[PDB]
Amino acid sequence: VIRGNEVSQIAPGQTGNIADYNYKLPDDFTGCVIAWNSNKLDSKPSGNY
Amino acid sequence: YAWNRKRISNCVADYSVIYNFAPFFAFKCYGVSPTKLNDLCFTNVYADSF
Repeated sequence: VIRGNEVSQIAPGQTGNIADYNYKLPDDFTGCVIAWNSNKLDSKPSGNY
Repeated sequence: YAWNRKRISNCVADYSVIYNFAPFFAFKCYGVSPTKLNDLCFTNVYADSF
């Protein structure tokens, strides 16, 4: 689970915080990236931390 | 129509904090990598806000 704006960083060669220190993709990556909003399940009103 | 231009010069820029706090939905670079910005030297830096 990541932010809404961080979905561009789950790609080969991407510059980011989670790209460098959390999840790194190789340059020769083959496959598919699936991203979907999870506000209904992965959010809480006081803050889901 | 009257967009604001600010000149940035004679400073050392840490672009890492721009990433650290950021409501920037779109962060699109054309001629340079975002993570390499800390490793480069520049002149002619301008921020155009509108």
